[PDB]
Amino acid sequence: LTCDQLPKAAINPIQEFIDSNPLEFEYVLTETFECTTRIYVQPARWSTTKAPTALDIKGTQIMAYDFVGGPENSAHLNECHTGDKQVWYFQYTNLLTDNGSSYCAYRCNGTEIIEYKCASNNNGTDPLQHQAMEVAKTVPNGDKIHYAKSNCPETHGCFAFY
Amino acid sequence: LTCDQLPKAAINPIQEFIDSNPLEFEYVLTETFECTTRIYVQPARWSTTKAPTALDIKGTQIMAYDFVGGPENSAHLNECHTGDKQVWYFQYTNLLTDNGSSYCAYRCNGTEIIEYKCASNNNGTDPLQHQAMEVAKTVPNGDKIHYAKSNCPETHGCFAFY
Ligand SMILES: *[C@@H]1O[C@H](CO)[C@@H](O)[C@H](O)[C@H]1NC(C)=O
Ligand SMILES: *[C@@H]1O[C@H](CO)[C@@H](O)[C@H](O)[C@H]1NC(C)=O
Ligand SMILES: *[C@@H]1O[C@H](CO)[C@@H](O)[C@H](O)[C@H]1NC(C)=O
Ligand SMILES: *[C@@H]1O[C@H](CO)[C@@H](O)[C@H](O)[C@H]1NC(C)=O
Repeated sequence: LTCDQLPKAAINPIQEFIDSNPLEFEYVLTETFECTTRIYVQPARWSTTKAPTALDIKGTQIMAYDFVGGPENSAHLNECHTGDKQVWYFQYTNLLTDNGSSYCAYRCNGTEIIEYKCASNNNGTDPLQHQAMEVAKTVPNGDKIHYAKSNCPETHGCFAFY
Repeated sequence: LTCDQLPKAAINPIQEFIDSNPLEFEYVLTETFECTTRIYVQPARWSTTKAPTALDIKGTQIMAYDFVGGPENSAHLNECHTGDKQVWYFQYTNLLTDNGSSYCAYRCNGTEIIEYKCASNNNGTDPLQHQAMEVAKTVPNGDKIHYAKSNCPETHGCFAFY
């Protein structure tokens, strides 16, 4: 299996992601998105693209990306500080169940995987999530995929932020 | 007029704030919240307080505070990186109108004002906002209140983030 052959699941309407806030990552590829909270935001009233935004929040640092849909269930992210583009797909989504929400998303460079973000608001207890992670591990460079919350900073009275 | 005598307006249900996302600050007191976007977030499913969260996002930096209601329309914020407490009130709110949302919130130390955050998603065009700002300027230390967007960094394809 190669990264280009992973499932490209249908992307739920944006409100279903927003209603899942806040999410935390369970599995990631690089160190960048360890101990990270994901927040989805509807488009600004003054946005001329009317693109929603994904926020990756790690302590007091934040990366933001406006995004739009592209072909074959792609999400085309525009990183807000640089204008750099990223093309993402969803391996699966399972939003707004009786046990909350989960999904796994990935970024390829051809046959190899270069980033992975499995998110949930149920502490990784959706059986689909571990299952999907094990499949993503089988594509080239998937060996880097690892648990995202092994050594996170202590909290100071909040639950999704530190 | 002193800070303790400013109106303490009723705080709208949290969903009305979340539905107003994203907001930007129009007027602030210190430099800290210049060029800042505000995002409200519902409580995490795993939060034991079930407190919602306010996010103050300035470029790639973020401050987060879980908050709960207190007496006399207070909001009691817990800054998520330190556990430091802040007590806030709303001068007014005007959420989810045909011209969008605005509010002005403030933080006193006794008779003086020590922080001010007027937010909107309509670029400060609610007449109540400039009006409220002019009242807040009249309390001790209100002279520091100023326009929040005079010299913000250039954007790179997004609208509420840079
Ligand atoms: C994939 O990797 C190649 C080789 O480093 C690079 O030239 C290309 O820009 C990468 N693809 C994308 C979409 O950035
Ligand atoms: C979340 O899951 C991990 C095990 O994967 C565990 O260490 C942790 O205690 C769990 N948190 C809660 C609140 O149950
Ligand atoms: C208000 O200022 C006084 C004097 O500096 C200080 O002792 C006090 O802690 C401040 N109030 C709050 C609520 O922090
Ligand atoms: C927002 O308001 C300021 C004037 O206070 C103005 O400089 C700016 O052009 C306005 N933005 C838009 C998009 O109209």
